Amino acid sequence: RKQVSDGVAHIHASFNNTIVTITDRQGNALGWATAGGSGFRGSRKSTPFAAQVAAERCADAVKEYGIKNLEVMVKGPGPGRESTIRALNAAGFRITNITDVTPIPHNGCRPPKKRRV
Amino acid sequence: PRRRVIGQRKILPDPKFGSELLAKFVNILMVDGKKSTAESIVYSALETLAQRSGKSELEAFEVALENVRPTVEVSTYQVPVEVRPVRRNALAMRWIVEAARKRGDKSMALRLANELSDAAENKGTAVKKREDVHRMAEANKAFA
Amino acid sequence: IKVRENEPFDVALRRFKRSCEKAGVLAEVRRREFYEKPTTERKRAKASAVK
RNA sequence: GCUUGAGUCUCGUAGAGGGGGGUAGAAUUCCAGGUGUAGCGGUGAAAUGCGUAGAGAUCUGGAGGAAUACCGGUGGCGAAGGCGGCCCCCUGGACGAAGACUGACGCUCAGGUGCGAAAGCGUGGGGAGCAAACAGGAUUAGAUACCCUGGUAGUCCACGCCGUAAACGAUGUCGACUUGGAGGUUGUGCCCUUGAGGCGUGGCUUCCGGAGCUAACGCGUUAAGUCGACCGCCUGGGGAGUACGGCCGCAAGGUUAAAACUCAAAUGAAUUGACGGGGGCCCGCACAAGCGGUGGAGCAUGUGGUUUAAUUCGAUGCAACGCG
Repeated sequence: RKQVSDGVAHIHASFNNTIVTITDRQGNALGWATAGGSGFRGSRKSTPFAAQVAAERCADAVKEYGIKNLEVMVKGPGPGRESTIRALNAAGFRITNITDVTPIPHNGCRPPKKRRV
Repeated sequence: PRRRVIGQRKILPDPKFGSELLAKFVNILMVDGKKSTAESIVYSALETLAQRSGKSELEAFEVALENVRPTVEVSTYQVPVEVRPVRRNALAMRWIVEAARKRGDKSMALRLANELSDAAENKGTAVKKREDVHRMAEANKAFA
Repeated sequence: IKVRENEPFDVALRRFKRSCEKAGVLAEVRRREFYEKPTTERKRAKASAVK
């Protein structure tokens, strides 16, 4: 179906969850997979293992497109992200670019207070 | 074990088959320092195991014990960790013997002969203990 | 940031991420505007950097 | 009168000094649209919350507000509060080089006047994020908290008020003298520059230390050393920086400022120890790895209690309870 043959893997690692979205070069999503949607709810959805099985599961569900090349775009910090791109070249993809696209303000908005734990 | 790294003591092999593996199996089975009784039970049970399966003695034992050896075992985290080989077959024998004590047959040689026979086609209780351990270490795979 | 595919490679192993953004810069902008704790955190950081 | 104090002029230097105006780029939120699909978010774990009315992720376009990553530095500037993108306009101070000029014009300062973070107040705007109050979810014995999800005043602008802070180098201002070392920053002169040069002379500043001082801790040419001038303030702890009165303030409150009564201490620095849900290193059947027990049953024996005429006395966390 529609046979795009090149895409972008936007991986959005945060501290609590990694969410991998495989799209095309136009930016239209072709299929996604989160670490929290792969079993292991909770303290286990923020691990490199959960991110890699999230990326394995996002490599599935884009078989209908015949993607061979993809760029990787990485957001946020997280226990994910590093393992995530590994799972992508464990799934036959030719990984072309690895950009880190974490949003950094140039002293913009005030961050929240928190955490007197 | 706080300080002292240790050696280990050498067990005498089995007086019928020369197997230190099976010698540790009669030590796992032994209660109250009665070794003669336990080796009688092991010779009877493995003798009917060799007669039933028709293979041989300690390769029927080695198959029936090969089906129950654990692969890996498990804030409070239950991490999976790879079992050492001596601990591997030590756990194998402890689960066979414990499950054989759980059974409801007549004699201990029949309970353990039927438990090793149920472990030869891996359908007994010790294999459910191994699958249980492997479900715990398989569910919690996310910690390494 | 960006690293182009090499002609004969298995792992890109980009270190672009490490030299700048991940470790410090995003973990710093998770928490409060002070003016006060940074003046003392930098004061004791430059007072610790001593022989 | 005089120039060694103070000041003026010439030429430059560095600077987040101030006020006004403009602009730029990242990011957050919102709105509209494309793809796409079952979760997202959150936590120690959860739930509230958002989501098949299509969220989150992702791309495009727009709006708006605030703050200005990197440079960034015990770096700089300012009397202090404080001041951080870039550009323009108006403007204050400092420092340096040589020379000229005035000629003690100086120092401090009670009352007085001005400036004075943040929160707060008034009027009018603005309102993206954050967030007192507030609401819900948790946690808990309770939880009017810490944690989570939302969230209003406020934070932002204009003008006025307030007038305070651990407004702190807890160190008033001005001047003079008194061994050193390593830096930072900003001027400048000289000398093969023949480096990542050399040698000097100023301004501000950081760390360590000598004499000296100090209760000690420490300060140590930027003094808490050695002196001089003027000011401010102190006189045991509490009551109390409170009440009354005055002045100020829209208010909140600010400032000035007692007494009765009560205690024989309150305090500073340092020492020894003990302790810590502080840190480092180390041990023991301490935990872990195992095996067998106890707690359940009947009996033995000891104890507490009860009973009794008496149920002899003693032992009572560990280290009393088949103990004397």
